[PDB]
Amino acid sequence: GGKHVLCVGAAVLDTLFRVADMPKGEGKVLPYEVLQIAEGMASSAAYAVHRMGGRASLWGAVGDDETGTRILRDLSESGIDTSGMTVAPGARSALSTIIIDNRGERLIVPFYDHRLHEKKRACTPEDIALFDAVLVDVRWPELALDVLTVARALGKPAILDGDVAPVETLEGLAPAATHIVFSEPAATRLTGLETVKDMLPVLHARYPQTFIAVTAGPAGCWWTEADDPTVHFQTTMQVEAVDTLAAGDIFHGTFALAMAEGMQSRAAVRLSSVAAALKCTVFGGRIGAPTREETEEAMRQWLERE
Amino acid sequence: GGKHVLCVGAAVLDTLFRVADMPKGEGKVLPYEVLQIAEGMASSAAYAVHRMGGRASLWGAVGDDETGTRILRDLSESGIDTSGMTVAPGARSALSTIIIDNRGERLIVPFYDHRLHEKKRACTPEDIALFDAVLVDVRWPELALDVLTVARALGKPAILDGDVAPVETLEGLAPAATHIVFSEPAATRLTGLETVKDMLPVLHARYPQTFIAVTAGPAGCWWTEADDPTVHFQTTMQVEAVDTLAAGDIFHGTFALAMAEGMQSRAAVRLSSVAAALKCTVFGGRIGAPTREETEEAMRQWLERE
Ligand SMILES: [Cl-]
Repeated sequence: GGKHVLCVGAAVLDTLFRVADMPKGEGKVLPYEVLQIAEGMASSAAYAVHRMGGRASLWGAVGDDETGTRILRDLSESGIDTSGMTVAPGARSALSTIIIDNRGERLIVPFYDHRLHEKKRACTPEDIALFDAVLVDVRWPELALDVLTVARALGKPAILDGDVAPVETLEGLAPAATHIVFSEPAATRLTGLETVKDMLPVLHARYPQTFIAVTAGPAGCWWTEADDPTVHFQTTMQVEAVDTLAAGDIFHGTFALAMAEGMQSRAAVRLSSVAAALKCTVFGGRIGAPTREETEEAMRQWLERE
Repeated sequence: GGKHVLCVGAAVLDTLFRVADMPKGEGKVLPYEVLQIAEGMASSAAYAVHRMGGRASLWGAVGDDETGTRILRDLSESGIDTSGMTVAPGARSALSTIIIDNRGERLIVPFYDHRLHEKKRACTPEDIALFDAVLVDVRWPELALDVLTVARALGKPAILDGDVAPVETLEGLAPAATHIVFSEPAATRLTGLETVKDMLPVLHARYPQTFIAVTAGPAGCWWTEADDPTVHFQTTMQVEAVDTLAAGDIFHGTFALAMAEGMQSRAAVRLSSVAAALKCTVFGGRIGAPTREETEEAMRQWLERE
């Protein structure tokens, strides 16, 4: 069972090369560990939904190529329903190299073909009525807009992962959502302010009927509820940040599932925070996404810390 | 038709990311062109044999994985007989990221699983008698040793691509070959001398019954014939070096084919040099390997330069 969450957006073949020292120019660096993993904001959020006890579907695009075949196979073997994914004929599938040093710092070299997302993908109310919530990233904005709109019309949580994108893109999607979780950099760009707590008053005023959260990694999460300007704050669990790649995605997927489950806001922010924290302690992007059980137990112990 | 050359060694899925500026630390660099190409020293040499009008077979290892499937498919679609390639069960196939800036300089992040080459691959005189020459790289030394030995026993050119490797490896393979083409760095390591022309006297004395060449890229090629210490030199064609990746491989494959064809040494060094030069003017590793016709015409014009 479990609630069913539709995730919409990125599906990318990452190759993660774990090195001691970050390269600083031409030459050669020998990796000591290499992982190829299909991930991306929506895909990792979908994986988190699955890991956290929900059912996950993903709408996203690959090309009709070998990288695409591999993305589809990995994602469905990882517990995600890929049956509604788009194969964009003549597009090349997204892939990235990420070089992760022994500080957990990253160098990313991403390949992205815009042709992936140039064709209209169908989004009917009958399609969406099958889901309990929807979560969309900034990667496929014209589909994301439609999914948010239809979901909200149907009375469903319509959640925007408001990560870095052109301001235009963020401003286009934000008005369609019932819930937005911005990353600190996205919120910074949108508000032009520096400190996260100062961004919530402005973001609430702009979208006063919307749930708005801004995540700040180890610094916690600030949010405002629909129709109320009170700013709430929730600290996160402190862990050793081995690999923060996909942390926000694990957060978003957990949060989207918590909404589909009807969870109170602070409970949902806590669960998402702990899940993200757990994932940060394991090298490999989304691969550290914890089970629901692991998150619940961690959270229990954390809530009793001294 | 065409002579048939066996190439033995590396088979690697390269992803080549073409960037303006070489990254210098963590962050992100956006590529403007991305090419995925199966190559590696032996594989590219094999491709050059094909492009230059010969028939090429490759013995090399991949894992039973998706990267392996892709390597095999690319190489056979590129005109190479892959029917004798080894699928090493439980090994992971080799892949690399190469970031190539607008100076044509490179940063390489190679993944290699030694398990690829831990099992014995058969090498019978009946297998080898089907080839007109053999060319081996330093990547699979125990197979390379056998292929060189059997080929030479059969009266065939037995050519060593003497590129960078442990000195032990180079010293183990060199005595089995009828012809060795060392890269400047390999010859430097083996002799401990600095200037290429000074390396030929020592390398001839060590292997006096062997054809020995040392390539120096745009600086040309020095060599000694079997049984004679006279050092010969051949300048190369000056080109704009857009991408020198695989240049030496194109050289070796052409040279191996020239030997299978019974070509005189200077003619063979010239043809290999021009072929390598041509390949350097095109971005993308081995993808610039010229046709036999393109090389012959270029060489004709170059030999009439003023
Ligand atoms: Cl692949």
